[PDB]
Formats: sequence, C-alpha cells, structure tokens
Amino acid sequence: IVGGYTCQENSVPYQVSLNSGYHFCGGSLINDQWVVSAAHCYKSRIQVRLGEHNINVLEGNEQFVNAAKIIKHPNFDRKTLNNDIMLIKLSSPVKLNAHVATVALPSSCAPAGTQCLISGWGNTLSSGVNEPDLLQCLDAPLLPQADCEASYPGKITDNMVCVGFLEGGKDSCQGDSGGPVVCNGELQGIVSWGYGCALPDNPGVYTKVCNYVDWIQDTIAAN
Amino acid sequence: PYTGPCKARIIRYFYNLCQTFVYGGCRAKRNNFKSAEDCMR
Ligand SMILES: [Ca+2]
Repeated sequence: IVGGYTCQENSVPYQVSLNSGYHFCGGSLINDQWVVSAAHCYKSRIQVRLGEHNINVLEGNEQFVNAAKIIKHPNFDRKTLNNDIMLIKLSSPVKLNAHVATVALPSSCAPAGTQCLISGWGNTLSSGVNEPDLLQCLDAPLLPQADCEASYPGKITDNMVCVGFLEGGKDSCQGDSGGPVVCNGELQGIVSWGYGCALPDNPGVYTKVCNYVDWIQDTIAAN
Repeated sequence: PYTGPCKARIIRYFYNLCQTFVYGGCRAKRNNFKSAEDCMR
C-alpha cells in the first residue's frame, strides 16, 4: 500500500496473510473455514496466517492454519486476469475473536463513488522498495467504469472495477494482491493488478466480488 | 527484471549475475527464473 497509514491494531480482523515461507499475498476470511484471494496468488502449498499485525514478529494473537483445498475460478485467465478470484478451504476451522473475524460478502454491487478501505502488507513505495512490518490501510473510492476503461484502454472487463485516485499518490502494490477492498462492511473487491503503483492515470484494478457471490456460495457448499 | 502488472510478492531470479527481484505473479518475461542455477545456465 502506497500513500496509506498503519491500520489500528486489530481494526482489520478479516485480513489474512498467505505464506509459503514468506508473505506473498493477502486474502479475506469469509467464514470460519474459507479464505478468498486472487487466483494469480495460487501456490500448491499455502499456510494461512490470521490475527496478524506485524508479520515479522510473533505477537501472540496469530493463528497459523494450512490450506486444505485451493480452488481457482474455472474461467480464470492468466493473461488478461479476468475472473481473478480463488477460494481456500482451511485444514480446520479457526477460532473467531476480536483479532480474527469474517467479512460479509456483497449484498449487491456498490456504485461508483462509494468509499472503501483497502489493506495489505505490500510495497509502500511507487519508486523503490519498502516492505512494511505493520498492516497498511488506505481509504479510497470506487471509480466510474468509464474512467477505469479510459485508464486501461481495452483491458477492463465487466469483472473488474477501479479503486483509487486518477491522480495517483495512493494505491495497492506488490504484496497486496488478493487482499480486501471493503465498502460499508462488505467485501466488494480483491486486489488484482495495475500498471505500477500510485502512478497518475493508472489507479488499481480489482476483481468485482459482487459478480461471484453465487459461485462462492455454491463452491463452499460443495466442498 | 520485469515485475509485471500483478501485485503478488514472488521472489524470482534474473541475470545481472543471477540476482533476485520481486515478480508480481503474472505475465513474466524470459529473464525470470525459479532458481539461480537455471538462471546461470
Ligand atoms: Ca505477527
């Protein structure tokens, strides 16, 4: 996250870190046994870390659970990133508490202009590299689809939504992928891609979660 | 090294000598290896 601020200790309880030796992607806890992330964050072996704030220090509130099932959307395109969404079933249910909680799936697609909260442990620099210890937060609005398309000519599908500022300055970055974009208590987006981080005319592109609620529920009930 | 448009944080190798860089997770170029040995070959 570039241009953000450190999130208040356990104010983002649904945020998880995907780890395979080191943190490589984020995710969101949607129920006591399922995590939702981006399909491009796929790995054959993944350990999910919940209750994290400082990913580099053992604080005492974290839960470490291995992924038992990793299911990517059947229509995921690694080239265009269309349908960049994936579900992870945990080895065992997690213990829900003040530091570890679930986030609600969308009731409907949020309109442009809606204010959202993006979070992650990704790069904080547009130029250079600075990996934070602490979880970063960023308040940003959902952009009109026309501005999204104008920023990325012919690269935006109906399953993508732009979030951020057309002037740059604030944006998600490498290490944020798979993370949450929550608007009014509902998960409306998943950090997916963008050209660089926080560059003008190139705001972040996110997977439109509201287009996958039924697929998500159907998959969870079948697995 | 080409990080790519995706925002994952995956460590990959690239030739300078063979060194590391953060790969985004998608649309990798040729100068992107999973190991140093394969990179030096
Ligand atoms: Ca920690």
